Amino acid sequence: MIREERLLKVLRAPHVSEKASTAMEKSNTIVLKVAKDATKAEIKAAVQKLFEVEVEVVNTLVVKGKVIGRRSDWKKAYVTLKEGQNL
Amino acid sequence: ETIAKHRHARSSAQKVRLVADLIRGKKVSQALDILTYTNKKAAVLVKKVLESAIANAEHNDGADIDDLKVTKIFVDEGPSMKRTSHITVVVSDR
Amino acid sequence: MKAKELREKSVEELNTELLNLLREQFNLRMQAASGQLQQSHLLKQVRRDVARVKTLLNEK
Amino acid sequence: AAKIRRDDEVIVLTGKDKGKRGKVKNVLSSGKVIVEGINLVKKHQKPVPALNQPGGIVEKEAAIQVSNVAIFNAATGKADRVGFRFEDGKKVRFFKSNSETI
Amino acid sequence: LKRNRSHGFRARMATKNGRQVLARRRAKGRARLTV
Amino acid sequence: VLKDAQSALTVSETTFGRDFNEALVHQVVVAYAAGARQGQKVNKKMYRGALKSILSELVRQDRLIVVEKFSVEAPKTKLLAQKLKDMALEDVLIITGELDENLFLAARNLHKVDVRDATGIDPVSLIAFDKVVMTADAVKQVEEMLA
RNA sequence: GCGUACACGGUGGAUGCCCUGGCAGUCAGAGGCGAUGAAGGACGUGCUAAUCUGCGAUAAGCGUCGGUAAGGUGAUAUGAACCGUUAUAACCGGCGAUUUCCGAAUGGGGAAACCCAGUGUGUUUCGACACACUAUCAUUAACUGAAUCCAUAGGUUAAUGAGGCGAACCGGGGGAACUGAAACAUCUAAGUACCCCGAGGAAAAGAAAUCAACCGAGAUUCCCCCAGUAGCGGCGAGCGAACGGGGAGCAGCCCAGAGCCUGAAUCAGUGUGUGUGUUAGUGGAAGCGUCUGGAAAGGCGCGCGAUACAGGGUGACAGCCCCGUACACAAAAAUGCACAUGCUGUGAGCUCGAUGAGUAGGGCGGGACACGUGGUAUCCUGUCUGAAUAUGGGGGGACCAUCCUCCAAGGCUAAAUACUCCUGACUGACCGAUAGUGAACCAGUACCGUGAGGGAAAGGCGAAAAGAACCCCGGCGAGGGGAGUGAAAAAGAACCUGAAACCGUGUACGUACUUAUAUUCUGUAGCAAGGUUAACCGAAUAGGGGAGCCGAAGGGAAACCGAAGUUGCAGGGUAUUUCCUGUCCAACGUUAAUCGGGGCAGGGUGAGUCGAAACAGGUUAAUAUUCCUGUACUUGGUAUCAAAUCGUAC
Repeated sequence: MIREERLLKVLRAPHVSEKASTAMEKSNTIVLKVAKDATKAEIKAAVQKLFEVEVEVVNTLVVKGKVIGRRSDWKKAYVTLKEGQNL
Repeated sequence: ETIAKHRHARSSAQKVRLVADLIRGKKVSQALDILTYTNKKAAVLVKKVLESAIANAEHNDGADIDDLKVTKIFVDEGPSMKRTSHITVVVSDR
Repeated sequence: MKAKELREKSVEELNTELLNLLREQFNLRMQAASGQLQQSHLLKQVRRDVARVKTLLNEK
Repeated sequence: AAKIRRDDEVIVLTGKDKGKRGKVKNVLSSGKVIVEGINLVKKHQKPVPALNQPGGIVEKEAAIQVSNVAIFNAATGKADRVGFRFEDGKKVRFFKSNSETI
Repeated sequence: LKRNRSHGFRARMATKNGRQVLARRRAKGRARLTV
Repeated sequence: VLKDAQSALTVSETTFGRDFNEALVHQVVVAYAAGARQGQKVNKKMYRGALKSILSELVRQDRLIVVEKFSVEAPKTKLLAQKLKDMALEDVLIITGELDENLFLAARNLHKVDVRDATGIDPVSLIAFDKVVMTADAVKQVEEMLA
């Protein structure tokens, strides 16, 4: 994991939803979009490097797009923090 | 002379025509009283059209509200995709 | 602008481009996703800057 | 090489603005020229609660073709042709009738 | 899966018949030659 | 009848004096019109006869003028305009021998004025214009070619 | 209740008008692209929900050099937000980097855009990540090297031309039926449709042992005439020539073995400098008043340039409004053609001898040649025979005699020539949305079918969106009426003019043989015993081009005596994600449904203990033993950390 350009190209932008809004206060959990790969360790390392927030468990799932036109399937990641919070 | 036309009405032409035939040539108030208790579906549409016409007439021709008289009410076949229809009402004091 | 950064060595170019990618791109994406960033010219500016920077470091 | 540019005085040859002079503000990418006080319009803006709606009817300016307007020179008081001539280092526009320099 | 095995792009392109029908479809210009 | 030098010109009777042949002229003009790349060949003698007949018809109507020379000192259309205004000619043709570069260049823009050499004369040019101005050298060249 | 005519309206799509589209040709390029990754597709590509277009993680763009440069951030199609305005906004062009995946695909598997490998190098952290390389013939030499000691067959090594797509054409090999004979065998059908092969932009052929015979010119390649003539053909339909006589072009050479003098024109590739084109571009003339007219470019009056009245736009038809045209100029760098110029190799002619030996021919058997082996002509066989070399050979027209180009067993030959997938320019007595293309429109799209394949309808507002502010009724919808912009709303987006057919109220009264090859007749016109000249040259329907097709001072028995036809034309006849949330009843429910078995936008799937290891509770509108609550459990590394991707709704 010497190279740092690869990890920073995984996460794209956060996801905003009512469930995410409730989770941000229920357990300080956040939802961040990631690339095709589902490398949990790399995602945790990138989050630690960027936001300087410690992470203990990351939950990854896959979501398929809805239609002919098609959209690339995207990986949803839930990340929880002990006590720190970040935008 | 107040003109009010409702287009693309979702009702068969014959029913609306035969409903309106009972209102042509009669006083606005008397026709309204008759159609208050009417149960036909087209009765609601014709009531809407005539009340809109009377409201427009009063807004622009408020003078002589009492003597409003139904003058020229008719129904015409509308666009076909349940054929639609256009309901037209021309009302004036005389 | 076009040639101001041509003279500086490769190490500082790499440092600047990696710093930009790590800070500016992420901040702009966060603001866009959160509804902020009423002005979006920053994204285009940083994209053009990084494209120019990475176009170098290979022919040099 | 447009004959009309910002900060210039012109006169509308035709289009309900005959004999009335104006100042050009900007020229559209399609060639349309906007000149102060040539064609007043009463466009009805669509109401919108946000964006600080001015309200009422906005009195803006319409757009007319450059063909219907001509450059005006105060030297003679009448519209004439405008050409391009090479100066010592650059190229600049000039009028006709002794070719007053711009 | 039988449809994919039978009329699949590779299944056709394996034989000359698939190549010629692909050329004809390209000449016609349909959006999808096989599926 | 040169109209500028009071000099008479000798012309063959068979050229400007032969009987007019309406049918032959009609056939020649129809063939020429149809020979404009739309779906006709005309015999040489028939073409010569048609040209001579039309020239005679124009001569007997006083629609043809002959001058000693016709040239412009400079290739300026104003000179040609003044020259044609002198004779009060607006829609006329110029027929000469060797084509003058200056005259042809000046007359290019004039829709009502066209200049042609002796070898490049056609019935359409003669008929489309009210009058034609010709030169003695052009006259003898036409006499030789048409025979 | 109906009818006799009109007005007011509706589904209404013929006529009239518009073309940002097609159809038929001419002139030049190119006449092919591609593993250094072709054509065609999937996916991303902006401040953005969808499309054209550009682009490919650098993703409507990046670096360098030139033109314009004050507007621009491509448009549909607005809005928010920025840069620059006299040279670092933006646009166009040359030169470069990047150039996702599938696609000959060529690392393996495989289902197109999917999953997973091996080698070297790069390694602030050798867990992870980045660049290059991959499957085929033999040739150069090598590592080498069984049968079989050497040697061979064979494996590897660094490079070379290829293993795909694309409209037509060259030539060759296969290759049916439909047809006339009112059916049929030989022919025609038809060498037609179709498949393959060599490279090509053109291809094959291309310079005589060829023809008539006692007289001649000899390259091939296309064209009118010869000639639609002979001949063939149930001499019927129909097919169909050449030595011969004119145009485009016309160049014949190399080795054949020895030398002489030789680096002597010149061939083939690479620098230098000029000119003319391409790839951005600059300059480039002239007017008003007056009257209708919404707006003039329309009528009227007087003037101007014209080397430029070709064309388009501009509130109606514009030389004098603009863009443009002719004309005069322009290239930092790339690029085709011309030359003088430098270099690595063949690179002038002369003499000596010659015409390419198992060669032509012939005998055992068959190929398409009508001729299947018949009297049988053409390359040759599995096989045998087989003399020479200008002193010899082939051919004949009666053979002997005598004549003719030439020398066959080694090769080449750009010139005139067929065609257009594509690029640039123009034209059309071609069409106006049921026409023209299958498609003028998000069309080779919707739709049908397992695939193959088949294949539509739908174009139009307004000069300028100036797109009806504002108010009211109404259900906050839908719809309508005032006011207003607008010429016109008898132009209101379901937006040009709008007839009938069909349905409503009022008004007056009763109750379809085609171009074309020939034959014949009618009119008309030039010339005149002559004219008619095809293909071609050509400043282009001018002038040349009489190698032809007809008639004639001839007629006649070939003893004798001594005049008028053709071609231009016009006319005619004949022969042929379903789970929930917000919206709605409009496509459907055999009435309505504001209900749903129905569309749209959003959300939802959480794993070491679900596939050696987890039990109970809570969770949202839908997921859990996965998220939190109590901790427990299998394994490994260092009290501490870790155990990947993949689906958890229906």
